[PDB]
Amino acid sequence: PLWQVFYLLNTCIKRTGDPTCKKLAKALRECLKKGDLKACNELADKAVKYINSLE
Amino acid sequence: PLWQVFYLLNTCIKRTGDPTCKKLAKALRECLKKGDLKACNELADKAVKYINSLE
Repeated sequence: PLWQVFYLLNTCIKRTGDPTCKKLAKALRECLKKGDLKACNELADKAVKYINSLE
Repeated sequence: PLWQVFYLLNTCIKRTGDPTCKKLAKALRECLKKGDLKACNELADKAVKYINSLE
């Protein structure tokens, strides 16, 4: 679910300003803009693993 | 469902060049960047409403 992914990334950015959270969130906005849903799915998994590693 | 909202907007933009669809999609991307996901979700539902009215 991309809603959940954006929530976790925006929470990250807000609390810590993490550059990798910013980059991942920007990349998701682009894959949405360009309709590359394959890259959206990979970016989402990439984003989840990164948030898990911060905790 | 975020990716389906963009699918429908991107199809509307691509097929008809409709300017409201173009403005809805840009606004939702800017909303996701600001991170007010309640608001982005309301905007998403307005997008789906507009697309249905085109049919």
